[PDB]
Amino acid sequence: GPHSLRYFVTAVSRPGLGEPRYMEVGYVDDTEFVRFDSDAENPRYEPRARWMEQEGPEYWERETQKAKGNEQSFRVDLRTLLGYYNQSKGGSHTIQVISGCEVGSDGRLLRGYQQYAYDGCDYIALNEDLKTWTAADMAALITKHKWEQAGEAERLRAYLEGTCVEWLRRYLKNGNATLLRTDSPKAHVTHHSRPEDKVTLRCWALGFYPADITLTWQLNGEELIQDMELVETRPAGDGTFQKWASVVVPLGKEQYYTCHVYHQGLPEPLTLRW
Amino acid sequence: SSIEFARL
Amino acid sequence: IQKTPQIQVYSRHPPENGKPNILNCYVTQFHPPHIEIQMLKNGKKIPKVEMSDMSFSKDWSFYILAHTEFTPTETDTYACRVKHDSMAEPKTVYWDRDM
Ligand SMILES: *[C@H]1O[C@H](CO)[C@@H](O)[C@H](O)[C@H]1NC(C)=O
Repeated sequence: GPHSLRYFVTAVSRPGLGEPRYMEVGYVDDTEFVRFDSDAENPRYEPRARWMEQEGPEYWERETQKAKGNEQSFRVDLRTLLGYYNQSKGGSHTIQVISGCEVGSDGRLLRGYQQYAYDGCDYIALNEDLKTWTAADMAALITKHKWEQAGEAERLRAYLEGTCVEWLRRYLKNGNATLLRTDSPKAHVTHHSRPEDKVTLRCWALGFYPADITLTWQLNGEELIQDMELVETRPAGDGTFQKWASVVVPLGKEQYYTCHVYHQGLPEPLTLRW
Repeated sequence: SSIEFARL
Repeated sequence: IQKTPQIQVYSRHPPENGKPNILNCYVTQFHPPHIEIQMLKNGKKIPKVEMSDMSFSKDWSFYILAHTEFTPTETDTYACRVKHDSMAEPKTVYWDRDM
């Protein structure tokens, strides 16, 4: 199916404590594969996935340079925004960026994205056409005027359609054993007593990959997505994920509720009861 | 590899 | 905008005394990004704690994972202590192996 390459970029200022902290974390799908943290003793662009061992030393040097270049240039962006917003020179502020592309099974570009945010709010973003920008406020409108004059969209489109897409293909190729694997969810149900003859039934899906999964509770064939409690799918520390969904049912009437787990690792969805 | 970001 | 962090503590495998496992502490939906996260074994700070899976959601709030290797016991208790500007007192969430 489709695959993606994403970079989450963060720059956080801290007046009185030195230069802004800068971070770059990269992912291929739901798998972290590279990272750069300017607060590390010796700030290097370092691999986060074992298959990234296939990249020569030149790759690491180049990326480490590009990253340090960004750490400096974002220091400049933080000061600039202070001016756009007429803000105090002594407060902490945050610039966030999500950058990357998405490709289908055949390896062609499906989507490209470049999104910035300031202090947790939409600032500017490249539209799906990869030609025009959308500014969230008057401050971003200034940036928009500059980027249009510099042909920034064009430069970003060449990157998305060429560079971004090409490394994504290379990453999937080198890390196929990892990225293209499918770990099947292991499910089970726990039971918990509640006040007034009611019990909480919890369905757990463990050790699955990729992250996308669906957990639904049923009663006589119908779903209960309405009175169902759950948690956003989460990482378990070894490259796999887990999730749980719960529903409150009448005591003694547990056997009438079944859990359904759908995942691309389950040729047939699981169905459990307590 | 991430793109070289442009100034705001 | 200031969002309070959600704190989830859980293990990779269903807990089984004497069997290697992994303890996770997923801290999510917070803002600003400055935050201190500490995993604890019987009130004592765990040293080898790896941070990972940092990212943001659609609304830009931060997500981060702290995890470490551990082997369960019928005595040991684990917790995750978090300090964040949106909270007066540091918050501690204990691992519930019966969840
Ligand atoms: C913000 O900066 C100062 C302090 O609030 C104020 O005098 C000024 O009018 C504000 N913004 C502008 C337009 O300079």
